[PDB]
Amino acid sequence: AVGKNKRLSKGKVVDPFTRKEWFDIKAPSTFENRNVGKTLVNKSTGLKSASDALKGRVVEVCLADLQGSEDHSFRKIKLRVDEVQGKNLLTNFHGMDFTTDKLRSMVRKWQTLIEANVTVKTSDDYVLRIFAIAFTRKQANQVKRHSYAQSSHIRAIRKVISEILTKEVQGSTLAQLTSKLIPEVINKEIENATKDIFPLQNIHVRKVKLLKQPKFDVGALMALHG
Amino acid sequence: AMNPVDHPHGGGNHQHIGKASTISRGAVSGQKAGLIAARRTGLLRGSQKT
Amino acid sequence: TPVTLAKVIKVLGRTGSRGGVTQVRVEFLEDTSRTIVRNVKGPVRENDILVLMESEREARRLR
Amino acid sequence: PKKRASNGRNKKGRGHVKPVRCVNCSKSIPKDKAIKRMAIRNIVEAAAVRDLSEASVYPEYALPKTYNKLHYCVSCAIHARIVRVRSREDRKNRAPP
Amino acid sequence: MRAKWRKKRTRRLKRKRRKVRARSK
Amino acid sequence: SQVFGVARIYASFNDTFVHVTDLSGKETIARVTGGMKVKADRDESSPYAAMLAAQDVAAKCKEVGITAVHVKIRATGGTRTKTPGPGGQAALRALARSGLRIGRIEDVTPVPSDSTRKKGGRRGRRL
RNA sequence: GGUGAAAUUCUUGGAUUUAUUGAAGACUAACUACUGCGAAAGCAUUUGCCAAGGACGUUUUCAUUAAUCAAGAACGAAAGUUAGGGGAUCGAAGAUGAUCAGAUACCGUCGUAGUCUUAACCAUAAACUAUGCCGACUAGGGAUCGGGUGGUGUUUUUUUAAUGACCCACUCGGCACCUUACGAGAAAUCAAAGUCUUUGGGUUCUGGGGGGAGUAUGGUCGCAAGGCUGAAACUUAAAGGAAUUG
Ligand SMILES: [Mg+2]
Ligand SMILES: [Mg+2]
Ligand SMILES: [Mg+2]
Ligand SMILES: [Mg+2]
Ligand SMILES: [Mg+2]
Ligand SMILES: [Mg+2]
Ligand SMILES: [Mg+2]
Ligand SMILES: [Mg+2]
Ligand SMILES: [Mg+2]
Ligand SMILES: [Mg+2]
Ligand SMILES: [Mg+2]
Ligand SMILES: [Mg+2]
Ligand SMILES: [Mg+2]
Repeated sequence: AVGKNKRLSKGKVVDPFTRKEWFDIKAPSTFENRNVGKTLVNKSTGLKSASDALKGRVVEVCLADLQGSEDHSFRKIKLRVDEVQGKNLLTNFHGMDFTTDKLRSMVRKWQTLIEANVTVKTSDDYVLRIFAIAFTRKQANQVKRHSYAQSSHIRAIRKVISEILTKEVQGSTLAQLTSKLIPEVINKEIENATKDIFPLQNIHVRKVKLLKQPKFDVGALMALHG
Repeated sequence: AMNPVDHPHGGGNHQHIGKASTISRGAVSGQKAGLIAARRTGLLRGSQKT
Repeated sequence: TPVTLAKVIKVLGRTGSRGGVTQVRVEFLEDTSRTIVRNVKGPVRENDILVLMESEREARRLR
Repeated sequence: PKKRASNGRNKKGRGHVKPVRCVNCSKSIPKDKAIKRMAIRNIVEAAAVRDLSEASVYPEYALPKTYNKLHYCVSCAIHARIVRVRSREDRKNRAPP
Repeated sequence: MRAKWRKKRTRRLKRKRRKVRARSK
Repeated sequence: SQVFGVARIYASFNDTFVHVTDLSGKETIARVTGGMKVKADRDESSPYAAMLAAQDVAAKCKEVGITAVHVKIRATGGTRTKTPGPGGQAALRALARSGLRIGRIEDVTPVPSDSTRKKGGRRGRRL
């Protein structure tokens, strides 16, 4: 597997880490921790502008790291670099997601899997797609073993959930949402509307993803990194 | 079906072309008869992959 | 040329097509409370000490 | 003669079952007739847990698990130390081990 | 031989016998 | 305190990829595979080869400066087996015992929502 | 990269791998069940519109309008045909590497038709429950799906009502399941394959030893492939079903 290369060049050494400089990743204000970590970029030459070679980066961080508490252990968070100033490259919220093990954990058989997504736009003209998931549960004292919904509660469940998701988005620009997913207020608020329909355990909502972003508005981002 | 005086493909004791009917893009007037600057020939098979 | 001296704590059984290779779980003398399972060619008993030219592999235990 | 009452499968009132592919040899097999097994295992080992703990920040992290639903065909299951073969009276038992 | 391929062998034979008989009418 | 990285171990049959990256992932450090350590063309997926590959990833990290890594185990995924290869799990053990620190272990195998079609034909791969 | 192992193949022109995007077409995972719907074929993301349907409930209406059916008609998997769109993936053919005594196969890499869709054909399948439809009766038991009834039954609202979801009892209809053999069967097995020498509820279709043979021929339908109908000469003493012991 080593000495089996027929040829290396179709037509026919310098250490790359002696020309690299580290930076610092900063999380927005709506997070307990700001020291995400560090990144690697070559030094900016005259025609390279290594700051430009860094602007589009996106970093994935666990919410348990930002909040310091393992209650958000799964809770994946994506932060997108928006501005670079003095070794302190600044990121903004880019998307929340679930770890694979957590999503694979909740999906069990002999219970119904109910999903809902919305294409609602925020107050700050951010366009978001919010995904919601919930599972049925057996009532206390229940004897039958599957506890399946009747595909008509599920429509009612999905319809009510879709109203909650859009409503909690319109009226909040981007940081209220980021500070609403942290306490899981939407998850607690969904149950109170769907409890009279059917039990619905495990309402950990789902990933959220950005669709299109507004004009850069460098003043707004600096308002977070106060 | 022509005489050699009339067309490049003219002439012969049988009706044929005699040379490849794919022509260069750099040919001149009087030479660009047939398939001009053809990237391929023959029956098209599969997706064009445009 | 670092070599490792590990001590047998319990024999598991005979593996291999002919059964000539014994499956035994041993314990490291230095840095104890760490155990590895190894395949041994010859006759092995309890409390034996094994030399491992390379001691970073969990040998394939039949189960 | 008719070997089994269900004859291979769990199709009584389905007509068609829209098959699934075998995970070992890509053979097409109806989903009811498939031999689904669920594989839920810890992320590392029963032996690497000793070394992945002290070498980890966030002490006692989660020891997460992996979840996977495997489908086997009739041939792939018998060859893989699975449902292989039983006696005529043992064939009727549907209880898992 | 397999009944499937005896069906296939006979169909090919009927192709030719439908073709050699067309040479006359 | 600790400079973090991403292990990005690709456990598969016939090979094993171990290569650390930045927290963003764009910049890569110490990409060495299992097939670079053993000349068999058959032992590429072996746990020993992945263990040797995992050691070289760790050795370069200290020189670069990275002291701890995050871990992402991956199988082939898609319409393929989705089961991690034999050596990918041994590579993770070698990473942990080499002096680096581990956090945020995750399985990142790509799973489809009943994707296009699996190769092999209807009757399967008859061998 | 692939394999039991390799080779064809791709790589310093950066292969594989990592990250950010974009396009295309196909599919509808996990949830998924000895569960549901449909005449069968068949049908699994969300929402909107259109028409349909079974069961249940009913002190509504009509009143025998019914059951099964030659002829005849609608629908009818996959593959295939015609013409457009589309053409990611897989992939009859073909090209290649390998295995082999050979290997025009199984394994590997490519890869055309096809796969997807629109308009029209084809009319087949182990299209199977290998079990025609309608009707009555005959043993027990639990579970489940849909509807309904009853119970000061449990929990959530507004401690509190009604609903919703559960629990208990009954019931009508459905998909099946467990035990036994009154009975049936050559047996395997069967709550129907039972109520059949104590032989008759109504009705449709098909078979009469094994080959030749679903072949020839003549018709008829199809663009074609082919479909439906369908012999004879000849030949033979056994083929065949279920179980038994090796
Ligand atoms: Mg048999
Ligand atoms: Mg590259
Ligand atoms: Mg259902
Ligand atoms: Mg779906
Ligand atoms: Mg009738
Ligand atoms: Mg037929
Ligand atoms: Mg059918
Ligand atoms: Mg019932
Ligand atoms: Mg009921
Ligand atoms: Mg039913
Ligand atoms: Mg007779
Ligand atoms: Mg006869
Ligand atoms: Mg027999």
